[PDB]
Amino acid sequence: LYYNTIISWIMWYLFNSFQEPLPWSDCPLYVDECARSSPVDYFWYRETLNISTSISDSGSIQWWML
Amino acid sequence: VANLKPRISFNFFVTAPKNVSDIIPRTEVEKAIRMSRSRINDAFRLNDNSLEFLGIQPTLGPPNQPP
Ligand SMILES: *[C@@H]1O[C@H](CO)[C@@H](O[C@@H]2O[C@H](CO)[C@@H](O)[C@H](O)[C@H]2NC(C)=O)[C@H](O)[C@H]1NC(C)=O
Ligand SMILES: *[C@@H]1O[C@H](CO)[C@@H](O)[C@H](O)[C@H]1NC(C)=O
Repeated sequence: LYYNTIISWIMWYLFNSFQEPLPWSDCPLYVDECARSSPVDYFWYRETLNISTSISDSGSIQWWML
Repeated sequence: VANLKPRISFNFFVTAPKNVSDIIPRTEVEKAIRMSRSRINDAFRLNDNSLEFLGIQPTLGPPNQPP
């Protein structure tokens, strides 16, 4: 059940691998969150996960993730 | 031009042609450098990062790959 969610994430990163400047290469013009840490840490938690701050915080099915 | 260092640093200001008492305020000099910076950099094989006007920040970076 969870190994097929991890493969779901892998093939999201494989589809985004067809851009000379890979999309986890630069900051989104620059998001303070993204400005802190790095673009990679931003592409995973925001651009890919749209992660919350708690397990008590569930939201909307991420269409691209689905 | 003042304060030439081996770092290749120095300070400059501008005056009116035939008037040493007339000093162009920085704001106008910043605007002029912003207008002609592509040309000034190309005249020195420099790229804004190599040629830095402290107090004048480059703001022309359009990012776009997948429409
Ligand atoms: C040269 O520039 C100086 C500085 O702008 C001029 O001095 C000013 O001139 C104006 C106009 O006469 C006066 O209102 C100011 O009170 C002057 N004081 C300053 C700002 O220094 C000067 O007149 C200019 N003269 C020439 C020969 O161009
Ligand atoms: C998910 O993304 C939406 C915008 O599409 C945003 O409003 C929401 O706060 C995000 N949720 C989390 C927890 O990141």
